[PDB]
Amino acid sequence: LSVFGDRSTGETIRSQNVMAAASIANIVKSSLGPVGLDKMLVDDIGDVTITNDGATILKLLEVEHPAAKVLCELADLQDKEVGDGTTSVVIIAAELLKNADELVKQKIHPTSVISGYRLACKEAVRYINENLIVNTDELGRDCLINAAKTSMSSKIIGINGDFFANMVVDAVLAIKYTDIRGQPRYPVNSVNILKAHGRSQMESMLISGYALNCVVGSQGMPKRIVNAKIACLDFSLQKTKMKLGVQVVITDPEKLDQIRQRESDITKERIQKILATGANVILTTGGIDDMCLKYFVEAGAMAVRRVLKRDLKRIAKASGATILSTLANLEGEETFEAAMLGQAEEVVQERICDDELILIKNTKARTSASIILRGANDFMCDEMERSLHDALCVVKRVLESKSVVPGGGAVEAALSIYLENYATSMGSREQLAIAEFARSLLVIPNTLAVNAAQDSTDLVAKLRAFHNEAQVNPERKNLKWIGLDLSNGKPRDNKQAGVFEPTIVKVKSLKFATEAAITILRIDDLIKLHPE
Amino acid sequence: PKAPGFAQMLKEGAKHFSGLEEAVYRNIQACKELAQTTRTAYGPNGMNKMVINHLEKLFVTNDAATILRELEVQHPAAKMIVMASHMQEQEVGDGTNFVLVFAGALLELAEELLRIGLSVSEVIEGYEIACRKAHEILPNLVCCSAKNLRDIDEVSSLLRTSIMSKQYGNEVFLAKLIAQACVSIFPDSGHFNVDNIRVCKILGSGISSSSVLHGMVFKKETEGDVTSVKDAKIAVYSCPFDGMITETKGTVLIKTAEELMNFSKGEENLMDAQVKAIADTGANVVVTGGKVADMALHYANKYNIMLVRLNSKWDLRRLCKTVGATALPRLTPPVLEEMGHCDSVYLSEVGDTQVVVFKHEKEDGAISTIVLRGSTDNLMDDIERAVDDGVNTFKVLTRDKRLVPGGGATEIELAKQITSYGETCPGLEQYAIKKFAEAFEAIPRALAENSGVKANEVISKLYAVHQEGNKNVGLDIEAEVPAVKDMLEAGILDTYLGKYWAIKLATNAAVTVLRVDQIIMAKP
Amino acid sequence: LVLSQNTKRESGRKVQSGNINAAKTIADIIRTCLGPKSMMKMLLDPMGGIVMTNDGNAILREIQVQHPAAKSMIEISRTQDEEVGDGTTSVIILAGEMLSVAEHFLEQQMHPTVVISAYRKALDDMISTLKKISIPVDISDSDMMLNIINSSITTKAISRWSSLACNIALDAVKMVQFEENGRKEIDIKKYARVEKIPGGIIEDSCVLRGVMINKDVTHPRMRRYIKNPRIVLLDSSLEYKKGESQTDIEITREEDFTRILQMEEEYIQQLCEDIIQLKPDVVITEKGISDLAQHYLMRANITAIRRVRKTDNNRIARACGARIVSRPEELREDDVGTGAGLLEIKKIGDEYFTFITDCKDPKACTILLRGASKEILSEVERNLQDAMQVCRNVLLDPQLVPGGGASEMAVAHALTEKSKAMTGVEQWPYRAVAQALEVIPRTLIQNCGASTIRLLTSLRA
Amino acid sequence: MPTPVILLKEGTDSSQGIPQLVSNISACQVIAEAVRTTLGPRGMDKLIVDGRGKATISNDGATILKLLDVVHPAAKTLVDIAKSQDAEVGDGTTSVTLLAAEFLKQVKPYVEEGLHPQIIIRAFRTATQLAVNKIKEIAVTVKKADKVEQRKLLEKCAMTALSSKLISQQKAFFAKMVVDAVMMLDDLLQLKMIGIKKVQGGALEDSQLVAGVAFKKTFSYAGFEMQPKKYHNPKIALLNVELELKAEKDNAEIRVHTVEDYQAIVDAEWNILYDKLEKIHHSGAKVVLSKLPIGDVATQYFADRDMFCAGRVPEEDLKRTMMACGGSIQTSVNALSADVLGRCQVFEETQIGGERYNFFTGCPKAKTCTFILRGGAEQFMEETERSLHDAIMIVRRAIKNDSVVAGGGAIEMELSKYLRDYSRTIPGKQQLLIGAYAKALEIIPRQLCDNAGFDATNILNKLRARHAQGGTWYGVDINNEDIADNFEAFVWEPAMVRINALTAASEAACLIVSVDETIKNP
Repeated sequence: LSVFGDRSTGETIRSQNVMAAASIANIVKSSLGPVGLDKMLVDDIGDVTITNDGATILKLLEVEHPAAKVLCELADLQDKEVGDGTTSVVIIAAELLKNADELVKQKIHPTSVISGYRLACKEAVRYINENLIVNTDELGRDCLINAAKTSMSSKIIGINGDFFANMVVDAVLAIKYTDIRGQPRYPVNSVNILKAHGRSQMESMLISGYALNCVVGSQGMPKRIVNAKIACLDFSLQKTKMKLGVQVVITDPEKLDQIRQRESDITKERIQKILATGANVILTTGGIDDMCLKYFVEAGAMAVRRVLKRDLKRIAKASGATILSTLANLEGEETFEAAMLGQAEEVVQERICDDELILIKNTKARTSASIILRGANDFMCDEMERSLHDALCVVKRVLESKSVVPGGGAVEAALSIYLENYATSMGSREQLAIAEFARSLLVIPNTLAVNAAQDSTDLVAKLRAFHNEAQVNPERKNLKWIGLDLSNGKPRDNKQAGVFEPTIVKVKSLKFATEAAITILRIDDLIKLHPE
Repeated sequence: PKAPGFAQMLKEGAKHFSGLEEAVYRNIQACKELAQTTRTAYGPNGMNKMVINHLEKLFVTNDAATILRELEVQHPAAKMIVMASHMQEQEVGDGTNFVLVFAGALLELAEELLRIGLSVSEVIEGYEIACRKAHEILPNLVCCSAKNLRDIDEVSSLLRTSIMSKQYGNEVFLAKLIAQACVSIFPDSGHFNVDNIRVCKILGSGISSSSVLHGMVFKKETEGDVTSVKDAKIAVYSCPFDGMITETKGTVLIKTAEELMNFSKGEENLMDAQVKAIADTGANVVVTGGKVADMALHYANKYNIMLVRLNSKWDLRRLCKTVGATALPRLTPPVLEEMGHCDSVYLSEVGDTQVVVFKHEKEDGAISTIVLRGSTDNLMDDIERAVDDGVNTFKVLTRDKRLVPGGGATEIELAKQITSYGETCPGLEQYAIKKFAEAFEAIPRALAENSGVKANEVISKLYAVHQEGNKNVGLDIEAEVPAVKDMLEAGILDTYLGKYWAIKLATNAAVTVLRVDQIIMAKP
Repeated sequence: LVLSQNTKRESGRKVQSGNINAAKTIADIIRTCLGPKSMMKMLLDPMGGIVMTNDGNAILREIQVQHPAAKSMIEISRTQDEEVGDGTTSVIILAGEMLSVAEHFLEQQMHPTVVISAYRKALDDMISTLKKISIPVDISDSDMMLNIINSSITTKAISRWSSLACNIALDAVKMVQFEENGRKEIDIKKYARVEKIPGGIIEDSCVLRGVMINKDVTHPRMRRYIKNPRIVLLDSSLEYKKGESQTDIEITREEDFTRILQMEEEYIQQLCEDIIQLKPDVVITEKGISDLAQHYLMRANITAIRRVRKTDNNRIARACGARIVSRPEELREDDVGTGAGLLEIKKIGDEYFTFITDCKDPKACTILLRGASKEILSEVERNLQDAMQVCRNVLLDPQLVPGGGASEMAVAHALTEKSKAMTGVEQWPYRAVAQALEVIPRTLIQNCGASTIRLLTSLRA
Repeated sequence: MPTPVILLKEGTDSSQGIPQLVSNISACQVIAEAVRTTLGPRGMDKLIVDGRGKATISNDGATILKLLDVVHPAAKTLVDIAKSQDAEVGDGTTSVTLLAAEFLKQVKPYVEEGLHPQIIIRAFRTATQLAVNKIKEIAVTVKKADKVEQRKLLEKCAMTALSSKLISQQKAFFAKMVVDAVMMLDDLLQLKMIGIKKVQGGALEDSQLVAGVAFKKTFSYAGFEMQPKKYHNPKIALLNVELELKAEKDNAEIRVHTVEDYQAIVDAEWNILYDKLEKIHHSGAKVVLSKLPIGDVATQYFADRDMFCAGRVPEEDLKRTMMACGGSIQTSVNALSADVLGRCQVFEETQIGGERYNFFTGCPKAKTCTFILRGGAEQFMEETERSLHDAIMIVRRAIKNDSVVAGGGAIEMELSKYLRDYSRTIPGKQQLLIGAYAKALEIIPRQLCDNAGFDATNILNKLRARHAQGGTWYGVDINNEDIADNFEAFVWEPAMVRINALTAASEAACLIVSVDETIKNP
């Protein structure tokens, strides 16, 4: 008996939640797999956004029903953890929820289903770790290209997949980083991505260094420096304030002029101290005043203003320069040291699409990687940068975990039958949940085929037949195989075909899907409240 | 801003269309809209459709003409092709599907040439000459000139094509029943009139149990007894079964006492005499659409007479034809010669529905009826529509002759022959004729799309096997073998006249729509 | 309610057909605008003005849309224009017809991705073929450059002024080369300012070896005509300025107030003799100028101009080779305005202008456009933009291609050969692309008004 | 200012393809849930009130679906199937709808796969034909057997069909009444003969079966209470003609000069009525019924001479009466003779719940009876009437066809086993569809047990295991909450009901799945 809203219980709300989950599934059901077809959103005012990556779609799609919000947040988390599988994980969650409900829709007690699901997830991850493929023996760049171009289909760039994979692997190997003293961690998002409409991705270029989306401050100031004198400076450049409250009171007028004089001479001497070091390149997130600009021109150095903090931090990491929030010393006097300087072979501002952007090539301290995109419109460019970010994510996963999974749905292809066999072991009722888990998880090949528009039942049956054969005659070195394809509409060996996915993708995907199913299935009543 | 100019204010609010822009783009787009609307329609693999009218009445349908009748359309040339197909149906039966597909294909390929800059008038010339050439070459394709008049087997095999087309599940039953209908009806009022077959809908008892009676049926009550005589004597009366009331306002008048007694008594006595005279000729059953006097039915019960009620004019006409006895506007003369003769008449229960049955045996020929049984009345509408289309098919067959090999095979031969004539045409119209020839690939294309197999190589293999004169080989219906089938052995035939007429009407619709360039539209 | 409550959705073949229709319409509304026979299009802007131009990019830029793919095409046009100048007279048309043939394979139930792969192969082969059929050409030889410009402009209104247009573009572009990149100097098209002044005739417009300033002498005395001026660029204001640090003064003795009043005067003077120590002739600033400093400069016989746009300042500096300065005490003779062949201030009619011509080796320049009225002048300057853009593209690449659709037909039969050697399902899309290419010459024909079918067949054969 | 020309009317809704089809499936499921609870020996009924405020409870699903005026098109087909089965065989209309919806439910996941519907419907048709043949094979007759009375099967059939509706605990009673009643219906077999009389009040255990005809009607004239209301061995006269002073007879103007002639005219009119009355009396009958109104004066004369009369009797009950006492309705009083005069064992008219009824019964040769249906609820009147109608029509079908099958879903389980085993033989896509056919078909016991609140999984599993080998007619027993040989438990339903059910559901699935898109017109 609650004001400002009714309540729904039992079958009604269960069916409602399944209905919402199926809706969300069908929202993205058409954007997965090497024949996935991307989505696009007329926002409300024309600023459209083409994208096939599911998490982006979910974030940009307003949602009101609770369970759908749950799925959206799950997709966002998955993106924060893998990069793709938002192609997949939402579908997995929805399908598992659907079949679990179908069991419950009869009578079956939910907690039994939950326990069965938990067992299913644990069994599945164990079987995957018995199904793993190790890349260490395999050629590094080879499998990296494979995983990349595997992710590259279902995207705008899958056609140029070969070139794009080459570029991506080069960048990621160039962004090596020594971690906690025992880990070669590779930072995603460390590589810099800039979009620039114009030429095709054919002409999109990899930068053996770092690239700036900034401009030269003073037109008279030069354009290219073949020398590596690069200094960073957080400390802004203005004729300084008194900066807290310091009122200036005059009882002897004879000194106002000299006061004003040093009001700029302070910045003048700071600049001269900087330049006497011989630094020819300066960057600054803070403001840059014309006073400094003209001094720099007379010195002929390089100056950039209003640069984003992350970019300059990356600059310090690459060139080996030191981020400097100010000028100071262990002693009070403000000095500057050449040791603070970073180096790079040549720094150029260049005109791409009549917009001058600043390039930094071959920092000697630490190799950096940046990528420039070229395309027709801003829509294609930013959707492809989303794609590339996913690419770098998956390659990072591959390097971090020397372990790979055969792509194209071999995962659930094996999993369905293996869990089917394992189900009879339990003997309880929960093997019914196990079997439904398997059958639902069989959705990925179904969606693959339908988006590829051929007889899906026959492909799925052939897949299951091959895997079941792989579960007969345990001499499976010549009887264990793995694979599935779409372009020819018939099975293959993805291991030979190079269709690979990182293990963590499927692992974390199944785990999060199981958690989502547990959360939503335990629902049996919503109670609404009209707002204040 | 906000104020361009008009050099012509002639219109009070209306649509002026001009500049070939409408012909080049908008009209063509409307035709393609219709084409997509019923592309799924035709096909043994074509799946049925439902539509509700503006008055919220269901219409499960596979026929194209019926579905077009239920879409209240506004673009004009859309109406053009619609009513063209409609009249085509009025002429032959199925083909509505065919002609609409033809129209879509021809329009779509013609606009391409128009874009490549061919003269609209020259497009007209090319299309016309191509259609005429196709007409010329068509008779050379007839095979299996089925001639058997009144056998059941040949006609059943033949009507299988249309029934299978508009209903894929139940070919055998419908074939046999409609064949039984056709053979049962001889030439009596002239060459197997379509109207000679009546259809009744009775829900329940699913389709397999539907049957056919060599008589004719009524879903109405009864007034006295329920009897059948192997020599049933029927009397028909358009006039209401009552004392003939003067049309003029005739008020009975009396002057003295005994008038009342004698008048009521005489009314009784002369109704008694009239019905007795009717009984004297042995007529045991009487039918009328007019009002029945209670006195009359009372006396009929006294004399064991059967009564039939509330029939409409068409209904009593049907019954007249069934028993061959002339309806009598005069109540008196139950004349021997024009008096009914039926094998058996009774009342039965089907589907909780009182049913009057005229169960018959007639050598001279009778107008029989088919009984439809099953659950869903909408399925009754669909199935009876299909049956009537099949009856039309059989009628057209009887019109002259000459089955042609269906399954697109005929149309592939048309395409090949027309193209071959095309390169011997030369002149700028060569493109027109070539595109027209190309247009016929739409049918096998449609069969593929409703079949869900990769159309292109199907068409290619069809061409290839048609390069050896195998005019009898056509598109299969099988997922296992998305390749080919030989139509003649499969018996998948259809009528010469239907294809010929569909082609000519599609040509006419196309030549009409292409011709108009600028449009004027008053506000509705 | 489930999804978003008043968000529509549409799916599948309907969406594909709708987008194709939108693209086809986008192409259609411009198909008449291409070719030397071209039409001339004019626009009603939202806020009152009138815009008339052949250039497709501006035409589309003045289009708002509702269907999204149309907006995508709009952006595509604007990008191509930005990068190359013209071709937008053709690009969207080609894209639309490309799509129109493309859709024909959708009802083939041919899934899009394979067609896409076919397109990628098509692009690769087209690029290769065009590179095979180029012609390298000298860049120094002037008249071939003029021929190129005339070719690229004989589609818009300036055609009848071809000689003047080509000379203008060649002169402007040739003299803009910042050689400070070693042998990798880059020209820039934001120092080639365009100024529209009404009156006169096209024939009166000319390249001025310098800059145009729409300002006037501040005081009568400064000479409006000088042979060899010296120019100083003061980025800073030349007057007394707020003490930025919220300073305050508390005077007590009488003389103090008048004394501080004298102090700012003295500061102004200080700046003045600091300037005059360099023997300049011309004073330019983006900021204001004190009338007292104006007095002192007048006493030194020095011309002063106030409050000019920063880009204009940069262009002037690039004109007379001097560098901008923001500190008079830090003024250096290295930034003396040497290299001004003549300083002058004329009257165009009811308005003064500033002429700085005959530089030694001017690297900056602005074009003086003098025509009939601002809208025609805007059309002229758009055409000039396109011309000078393609000229710079040539100075980046000396490779030339035969247009008039000829290259298109070469590509056509090349892809035809590749296709007939390239059996497969993708074959049909490949030759479809080939055939789709053929429409640029087609459109040329209709805009001419000749027998399109027979002419095209004769061409292809 | 031109505009694009539309294809159809503004707002013409369209929705094509897999989403359209799955939407239809979901709608059918929604319709199912409105009826899912209903069937079962422990089953259920619904109450639906119209917009007019008139309440209406029902257990027969078809009635409910009639009340639930469906707007969505696809579900209209299901409701039409409800009407069909209602006109054909009776309860299980509920079951019919559940079969249809569950067939669609099992198919829908495969519809998610892009299967051309025609394959599905072909499999459906084949499966249904095989199922019908199997049922007919395992049909059970009794007239071959020895321990059947020609009614015992009918009695047990009523026993089975009844025990789901509102009178379930009086089945041992109502079965006997209905069987004995329908035994009298021969051989016309049509329902119109035996009327149903919804007398208000009383406990339905007191509801009466009369081997005769009664009236809930009469009408008060002057003497109607005066005449004696017992007639021990009377003769029934049946007049359709009215008895009143040229009230609505032929319209005539009359002209009379002599006053004495005017006197004679009025006298002659009354002599008309007196002549009719004399014909009636001299006929020797004592009871007169009339469709048309009765003159008060004639009532007075019947009272004076101790004849009973009544007027305005509804025509249907009059036909019942004439078929009962064997007399023929008359319109000419003059032609009257003893032959057309019905006779009855005894005539009466006795109060029941304040209402004035009329009785005459005991006619040894009477092929039509009637139900006086006591009951304290007006709603019971309609509900009990519906249940009784189902009982009567089903037992009529049973008499027509001496074919019986076990109840309690055992038929459905047997079909499930048979079809599943057959599925192994046919390889390919057909196998999965047959499997789904069986898995949908098994629903009936599941709903039974759910409305019984059991673990239908244990019941289903034991069912399949025991029913692989141990006997055909094992199925759900509600009270023992587990399997039993319901056939020996006498849960006996005519085969025709299930046969028609399966056929209708099959073609329903065919129809629904054979739809790709929908067009709406304002």
